[PDB]
Amino acid sequence: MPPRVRRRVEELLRRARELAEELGIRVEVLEVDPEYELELTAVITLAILAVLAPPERQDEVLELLRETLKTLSEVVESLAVSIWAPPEREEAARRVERLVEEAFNTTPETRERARKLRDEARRDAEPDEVVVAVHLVPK
Amino acid sequence: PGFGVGRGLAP
Repeated sequence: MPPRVRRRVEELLRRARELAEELGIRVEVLEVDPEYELELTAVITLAILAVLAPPERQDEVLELLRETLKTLSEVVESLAVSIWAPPEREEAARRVERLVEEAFNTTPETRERARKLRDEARRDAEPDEVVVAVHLVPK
Repeated sequence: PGFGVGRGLAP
């Protein structure tokens, strides 16, 4: 909510969409609560980009996601991230999950409520697509 | 809901 937080997240998201096209990676935010569009969009885009980016380019994305999570830590009490990834991009998805847990201890319940929405998008997703579902509770 | 989902594809 703080306009400062919006400005930084909007900026981190704009860097995220720059890098995504620099790498040729496509993210489609299927669904998001409009009350928290920018927050969810930035986490979903960065988490997706970090799983799909080349390994040598992943730290810069992971760095962006760390910055986003630290800023969102002022407007988000807890955040959960659930990822499905192709076999060749599983460790990358683990680094995203570790980064979110370091920033917000994931906890089992909201981790499984996100996995459900993840699995709901997995029913329509392609076998080689990364699916990221995110749950947040505002401060 | 506080929920949001998206997906991604690599080049």
